[PDB]
Amino acid sequence: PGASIFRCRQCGQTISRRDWLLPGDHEHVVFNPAGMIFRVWCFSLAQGLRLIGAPSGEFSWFKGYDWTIALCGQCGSHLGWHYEGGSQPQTFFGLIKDRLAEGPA
Ligand SMILES: O=C1CC[C@]2(CC(c3ccccc3Cl)=NO2)C(=O)N1
Ligand code: NA
Ligand SMILES: [Zn+2]
Repeated sequence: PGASIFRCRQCGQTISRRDWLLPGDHEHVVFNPAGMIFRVWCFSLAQGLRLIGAPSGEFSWFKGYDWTIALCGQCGSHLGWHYEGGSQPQTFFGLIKDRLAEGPA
């Protein structure tokens, strides 16, 4: 379509694909302890990120998963989190939908 690739909204960095969305919903609405609301889309796969630090289970929105902050590898924009250490699946990405731009391949 014109809606197959997700890029960083701020710089255009290639991040993910609609094909790589992971449900039983791809969309999750969550709050951090600073009360910031995020509309998170779960992806099986993403690229062009920089994962910062080591995983933490603190305040994890997803039972059994530890998170690392995922920046845009290009521009440093906070795009979401990489989740690991869980089961079925072991890992995935939670990306902030409004920080991405959807478009053609
Ligand atoms: O799964 C998640 C990932 C991101 C996180 C954890 C978090 C945080 C962690 C330690 C100290 C202060 C904060 Cl503000 N903020 O957003 C969250 O709430 N849940
Ligand atoms: Na690249
Ligand atoms: Zn960017």
